[PDB]
Amino acid sequence: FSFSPEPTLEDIRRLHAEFAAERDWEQFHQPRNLLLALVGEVGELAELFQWKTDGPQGWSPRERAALQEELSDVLIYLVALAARCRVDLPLAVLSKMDINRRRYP
Amino acid sequence: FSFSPEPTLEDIRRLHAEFAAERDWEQFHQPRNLLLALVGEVGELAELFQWKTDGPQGWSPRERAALQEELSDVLIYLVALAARCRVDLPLAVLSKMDINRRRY
Amino acid sequence: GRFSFSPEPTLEDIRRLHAEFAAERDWEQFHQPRNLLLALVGEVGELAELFQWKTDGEPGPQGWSPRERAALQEELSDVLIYLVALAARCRVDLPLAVLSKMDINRRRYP
Amino acid sequence: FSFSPEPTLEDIRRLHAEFAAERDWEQFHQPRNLLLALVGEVGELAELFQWKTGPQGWSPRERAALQEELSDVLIYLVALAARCRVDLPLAVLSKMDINRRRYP
Ligand SMILES: CC(C)[C@]12O[C@H]1[C@@H]1O[C@]13[C@]1(O[C@H]1C[C@H]1C4=C(CC[C@@]13C)C(=O)OC4)[C@@H]2O
Ligand SMILES: CC(C)[C@]12O[C@H]1[C@@H]1O[C@]13[C@]1(O[C@H]1C[C@H]1C4=C(CC[C@@]13C)C(=O)OC4)[C@@H]2O
Ligand SMILES: CC(C)[C@]12O[C@H]1[C@@H]1O[C@]13[C@]1(O[C@H]1C[C@H]1C4=C(CC[C@@]13C)C(=O)OC4)[C@@H]2O
Ligand SMILES: CC(C)[C@]12O[C@H]1[C@@H]1O[C@]13[C@]1(O[C@H]1C[C@H]1C4=C(CC[C@@]13C)C(=O)OC4)[C@@H]2O
Ligand SMILES: [Mg+2]
Ligand SMILES: [Mg+2]
Ligand SMILES: [Mg+2]
Ligand SMILES: [Mg+2]
Repeated sequence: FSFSPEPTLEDIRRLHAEFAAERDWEQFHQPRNLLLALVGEVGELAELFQWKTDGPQGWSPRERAALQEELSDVLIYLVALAARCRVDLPLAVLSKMDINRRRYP
Repeated sequence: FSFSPEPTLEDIRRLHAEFAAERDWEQFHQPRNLLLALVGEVGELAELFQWKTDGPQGWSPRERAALQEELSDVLIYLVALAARCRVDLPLAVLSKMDINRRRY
Repeated sequence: GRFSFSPEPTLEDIRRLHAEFAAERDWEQFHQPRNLLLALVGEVGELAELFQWKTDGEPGPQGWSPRERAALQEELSDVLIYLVALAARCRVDLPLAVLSKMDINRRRYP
Repeated sequence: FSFSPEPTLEDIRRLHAEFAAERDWEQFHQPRNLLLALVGEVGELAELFQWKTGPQGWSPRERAALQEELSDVLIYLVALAARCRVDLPLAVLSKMDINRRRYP
């Protein structure tokens, strides 16, 4: 299994910044607003799993549709938040992976 | 302001699965474990912000170090979760954005 | 006078009420700890959705719209119900655990 | 299994309000501050469970952590309800009525 090669994280940051700036929403995207929107989307992701004990690759296409959306909503707000904080998220993830290799040899 | 072009979401998925297999951690990466690890990291992000009543850009280097690392972990667990579910996260994001444009 | 909670239901009352609600529907079989935990997370997220675009500033939640206030009451209530259920399902005596946490907090912040 | 009869929710609110007043902390207890701190405590609870594909069979130290994090979540939920002037025990009764109509 693997992801498609695109959109990348930068693609996602650009599409969302453009989406938001065309609608004059950037004035609502203070960090703590985006962090709570993230929390709320993580909450909608959790509602999909809450009555489903470990035993999603076998869910129906329809309930995998709801899962794709909620995973996407989390990612979009996470990218918005990181960008609002001037954090280069793909490089931060390489720095974190490097730390993890050294901590767990 | 922008992000660097690499690693990609698929880059991240790969690095972390190899990292996890090499340590026989796959066995702990059932969907709901990864969902709850994601929740734990979002909480660590909230603890950074909880008493910042009403600017990350001009935060101290230690706080910016904490922010970068927690945002990274959220993204890693999110990618790993989506892979464990066999969801193509980049295309799903693109579908969602269309939904978002149709809704607004 | 100054603001107060009502005296009932207590935490034990809520545990009983919720257990009866589940028993009436045959739902206890779905109330494994990790199920209730993720249910709590979903409700915490619905609470966050009420506040996400609302910057802090008096008057605050007390000056919200009637339906916004109703949604706040229902969301705070939902978090509490699943917390009680989770604690009960883990065999945690929540009222006494609170007393014990308040002593921990007094030592940490003398 | 049952809960002890005390402290009630009103007891918890008073104890925490006096604890906060004594330390001059009520100035930091804006609603979104308390909400984010609640989110943080929920994350710590998530962490006790994340790698656990039963709580009663957990070690005494893990059960101690579980008691403490459940209690933290409850104190911040209480603090937030009060800061919002929500009579939390009565709201619960209304909520149970709502649930009975949603699920006849
Ligand atoms: C005032 C109230 C009726 C209100 O809820 C708020 C917010 O102002 C928004 C809202 O319109 C909705 C759509 C929101 C949206 C944002 C940014 C902010 C929102 C614009 C985002 O990130 O995605 C969705 C509505 O007017
Ligand atoms: C199968 C799927 C569409 C499903 O979602 C699940 C769960 O099985 C439930 C569900 O009916 C809904 C409502 C749920 C409910 C419970 C416990 C379990 C639920 C019964 C609870 O705690 O409050 C609400 C539906 O069948
Ligand atoms: C058994 C207990 C002491 C235990 O907590 C568990 C889990 O087994 C882990 C743990 O070792 C820690 C590190 C964990 C790690 C994971 C995946 C699973 C963990 C391996 C991950 O992706 O992030 C880091 C520890 O032994
Ligand atoms: C400035 C920073 C290092 C700072 O973190 C903030 C907050 O001001 C607090 C803090 O001191 C810690 C303890 C905090 C506390 C509160 C209320 C607010 C806190 C007082 C609460 O509810 O429980 C714990 C520190 O100065
Ligand atoms: Mg959503
Ligand atoms: Mg972390
Ligand atoms: Mg609800
Ligand atoms: Mg804690």
